[PDB]
Amino acid sequence: GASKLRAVLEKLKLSRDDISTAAGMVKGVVDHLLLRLKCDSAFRGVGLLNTGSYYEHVKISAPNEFDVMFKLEVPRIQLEEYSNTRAYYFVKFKENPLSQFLEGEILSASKMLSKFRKIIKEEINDIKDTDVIMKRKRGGSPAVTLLISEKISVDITLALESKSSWPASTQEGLRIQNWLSAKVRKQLRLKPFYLVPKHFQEETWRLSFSHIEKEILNNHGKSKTCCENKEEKCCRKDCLKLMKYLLEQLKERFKDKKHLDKFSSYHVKTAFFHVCTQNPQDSQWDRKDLGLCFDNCVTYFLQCLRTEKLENYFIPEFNLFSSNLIDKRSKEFLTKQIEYERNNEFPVFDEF
Ligand SMILES: Cn1cc(-c2cccc(CNC(=O)c3cc(Br)ccc3O)c2)cn1
Ligand SMILES: [Zn+2]
Repeated sequence: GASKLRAVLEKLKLSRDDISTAAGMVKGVVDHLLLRLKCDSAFRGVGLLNTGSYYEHVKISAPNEFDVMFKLEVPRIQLEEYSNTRAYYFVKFKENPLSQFLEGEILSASKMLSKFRKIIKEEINDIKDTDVIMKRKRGGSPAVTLLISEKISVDITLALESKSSWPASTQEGLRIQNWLSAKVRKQLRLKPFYLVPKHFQEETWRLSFSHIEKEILNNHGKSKTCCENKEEKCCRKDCLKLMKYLLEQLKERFKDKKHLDKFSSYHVKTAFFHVCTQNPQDSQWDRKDLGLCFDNCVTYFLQCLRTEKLENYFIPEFNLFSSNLIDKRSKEFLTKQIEYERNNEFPVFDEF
């Protein structure tokens, strides 16, 4: 019962891997921004999260949409959790580079994005290469969106980097011990964490774990040799892709109505990792069973909607589906749309 899903996955692979000029234009724009931000007072230590990560695609069906993160190290941060939210923080700290954005003791996000935008917006017109336009949008995080020629779109996010221990709200998160092992959990928690602005009180930051995500997905098996042959070839990644593509196509289909705007691939990745924890054996992700495995994910995700519970994978107490974050009517609307796709072997896939 995998025939149609395979074809979808094959189609999606061929537009990933198709020779494109997009990545090359993105790199020239980002490198110019970085060299101009580096010789500025507040952004001296700015750098790319990964080198060779100019081509990060949040939208797995939109290959001209890139999402790039610019990191910045903040030594000796003092975090203060906002209003018991477990996940949103004030940043405090004595003539650090970021002192020009203080508000008493508290790091201002909107001020830092103000100058970040203005610095970039200044270097954008200084670009003599190609057609680069930026655009003020109310999202605000993804902060600065650039458009390169017509099709290519780049979202640039600014993150603070901390090489200290992860904040306490994550202590019981990342419950990978029965799947990736307790020792990998240690190694991962020894990596730095990142803060991005919220998009409430205005100057809060939340944690970003996109780098931990990338790391799990590139080494995702209980078996160390998972996906290194076709001997133990598994379908975890393919299931994540179909979850992502399912929500994207639904968001696209119902973009006129307003009900799916609060959902993102972040809700889908989060539910997916919970199912990995629930099903830690590679045998439970055999590629022969692509159709069943996908169904597990779809089923679990729909359970989350109906109960209004989807705990953050890194922060156990933070409920992404709390009605204060996404109300009952929206979750009930997504629920019924997916139940319909599923009960009809997903017609949103045979259409592009
Ligand atoms: C798009 N969007 C995200 C948040 C958000 C809010 C509050 C706290 C967090 C913590 N991050 C994660 O759970 C996370 C999980 C995975 Br899988 C990969 C990366 C991640 O950053 C995120 C809000 N909108
Ligand atoms: Zn695998």
